[PDB]
Amino acid sequence: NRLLNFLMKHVFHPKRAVFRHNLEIIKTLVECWKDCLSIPYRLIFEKFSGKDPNSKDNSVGIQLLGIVMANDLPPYDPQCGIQSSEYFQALVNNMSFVRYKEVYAAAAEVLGLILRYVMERKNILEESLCELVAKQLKQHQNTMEDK
Repeated sequence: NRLLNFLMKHVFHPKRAVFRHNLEIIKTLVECWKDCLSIPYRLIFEKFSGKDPNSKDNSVGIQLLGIVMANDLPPYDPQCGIQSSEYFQALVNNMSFVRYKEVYAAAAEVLGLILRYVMERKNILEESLCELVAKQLKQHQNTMEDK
């Protein structure tokens, strides 16, 4: 657990190849561990909860959530981190950060992954975030048809 939380803290490293290397190490770690779960939240929230959308600074958290979702494990927030209705609101609000193509399309895809898992795992919260992303999209059909 201490290794996983430290290594998931130290990720960024401004060059691209070392970033892809570190993401491969973290992905392979949670791929092979699976049993001492200790999947750490609230630092991912600290990663993608940024304002001022002239900054490619929320890529790390959405990519880490896509890492943890592409395997398995649910992103259950209101058990040890913070309340879910603000967490998902932070995610769907970063979906509107339409300046850099690395953040909003990625957030849209990982939102699709979230919805696809939470539909089949039948717990009744999928209608709220489905309505929230639909609210973002209905905001988006009038103003910018491309995006």
